[PDB]
Amino acid sequence: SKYKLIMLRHGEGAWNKENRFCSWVDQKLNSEGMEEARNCGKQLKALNFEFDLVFTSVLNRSIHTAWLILEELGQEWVPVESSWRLNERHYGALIGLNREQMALNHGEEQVRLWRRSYNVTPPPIEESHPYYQEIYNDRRYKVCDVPLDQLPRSESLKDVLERLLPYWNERIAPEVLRGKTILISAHGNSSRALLKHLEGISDEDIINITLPTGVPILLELDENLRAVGPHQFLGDQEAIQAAIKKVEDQGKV
Amino acid sequence: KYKLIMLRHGEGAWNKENRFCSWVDQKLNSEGMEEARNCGKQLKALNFEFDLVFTSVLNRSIHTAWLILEELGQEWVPVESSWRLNERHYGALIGLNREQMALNHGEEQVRLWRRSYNVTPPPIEESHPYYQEIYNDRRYKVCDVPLDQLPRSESLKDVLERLLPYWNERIAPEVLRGKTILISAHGNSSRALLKHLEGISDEDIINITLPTGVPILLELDENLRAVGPHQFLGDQEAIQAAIKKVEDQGKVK
Repeated sequence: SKYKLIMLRHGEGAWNKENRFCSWVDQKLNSEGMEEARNCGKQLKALNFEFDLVFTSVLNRSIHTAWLILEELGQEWVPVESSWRLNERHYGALIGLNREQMALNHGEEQVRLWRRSYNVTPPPIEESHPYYQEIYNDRRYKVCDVPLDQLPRSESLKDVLERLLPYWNERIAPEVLRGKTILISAHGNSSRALLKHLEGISDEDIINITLPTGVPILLELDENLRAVGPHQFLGDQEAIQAAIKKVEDQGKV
Repeated sequence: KYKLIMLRHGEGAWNKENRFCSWVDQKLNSEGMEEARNCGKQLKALNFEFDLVFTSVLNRSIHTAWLILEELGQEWVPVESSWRLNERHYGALIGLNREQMALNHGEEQVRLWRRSYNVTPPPIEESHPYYQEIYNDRRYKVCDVPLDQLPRSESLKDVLERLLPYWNERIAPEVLRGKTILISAHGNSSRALLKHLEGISDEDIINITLPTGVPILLELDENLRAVGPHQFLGDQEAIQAAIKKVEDQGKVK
C-alpha cells in the first residue's frame, strides 16, 4: 500500500478487569495494562516503526499507553496530540455497570446488541448518575472544540464516528497523506468506528468486530486513504484471537 | 504580572558518578523519577492547572514532565519538545568526571567551563565515545536545523542564542496570553533563560547553580522581564545543601 498507520486499544485497566463499562470515566491502566503497552512498543520496535506523530484521546489511559509505547521505542520526543473526538464511546447510564450481571439479568443477546450495535444509543447519563460529576467537572472538557454542555451524554457507534470523522479528516488524514507514520492510541469502540470508515465495513458487519486490548493494529491505505485489505493485528494470531474471545466473553454468563 | 514554573529534571546515573551528561540521552534513575513526582505533588498542593508544557528532546526532561502531569491528573495537557531547550552541549567533556577534571585542570578552570558565560568547551570529535549515539539519533534529523549544523559544543552564550528564539517565538506569547506554563528543562539551559529574564550580567551568572528536581518560580511583568529573582519551591536548607552538592562536584576533596 501507499501508506501505513498503526492504531490500537489501550492496555487493561481496573474496570477492564472488574468487567464494568468504563467509557468516559478516566480510569487508569493497571499493572497488566502497562505491560501490554510495553509489549506493544516492543513489537513495534521489532518491526522498525518510526513514528512522526501520535494521536490519543483525553482519557489518561490512552495517553499513558502512548507514553509507554514511545519509551520502549526510544521515541519519547515524537509529538503527541490529544482530542476528545478519539475518546471511547459514551456508554451513558450503563457506565459503571457490570457486563456479566447485565447479561444475566437481560440476556447475553441483549448485552451483545448494546455493546456492538452500530445504531443503538445507550440511555443518556444523568446528573444523578454516580459518575456524572467526576466526568463533566473535569477541566479537560472545558477546553474542547465544543462547549461542555454540547458534549454527548451517550453515543451509539454511529454517533462516535460522527464526532470522530471530523478529527480524522481535518487533523490525522492530512498527515498520513504527507507520508508521516502515525500512531493512534484510542479505545475499543472509537477504534472500531475508525476501522468501519477506513475499511468500508457495513453496519451489519461492524457488529462482529471486537478489538483486543494492547495489540497493534496495522492498516494499509491507498492514495484515497482507503484500506487495502482487512486490518492486521501485529503478533501471534492465536494469542490475539484468545484476547478477542476474552473481550466477547465479558458479556457471557 | 505573569507566573511560570521551570525546573531541572531529577537525578540520573551519571549524577552520583559525577560525569558530564549533557546531550547523552540518559534516563532518570529511581531517585530522579521520585524527584519528579515530588515536584508534581508540590505543584498539586498549589493547585496548579497547566495549559502547556515545554521540554527538550532529551527523554529525561520529557519523562520528568510526564510524571508531573500524572501527579496532577493533567496528562491531557499539550506537551511540546524542542532541541532548543536541550541541556548545554559539553562537547569533548561529555562523559568525563568533574572531579577528575578539577584534579587535572584545577578548580578555577572547571568553574569556568561549568558556569562561565563565554567559555566554550572543546568540541566533541567523531572519535568521542558518545558521538555516534548522539548525532545518529533521528530526533536531530528532524530539527529546524540540519544535523550537520547542530553544535558540537556550547558556551552558555551559545545556549542562549539558540534557546532565546524559541522562548520569544513559542513560549513567551503563551505567557502574554495568560496561560500557565511549565518548562521541564536542564541545568544550564535553565540558567541561560534565567540570565535573560532576570537580566543577570555575564559575571554574576557564574555564581548561579540550580538544584535538581526543584520547582523554580518566576514572575514576569508586562515586558516579560523578571519582577524579582527566581525562587525555589521547598525546604530552603535542603535546597541550599543540594546547590552546594552540585558546586562541590567541581572541587577537590
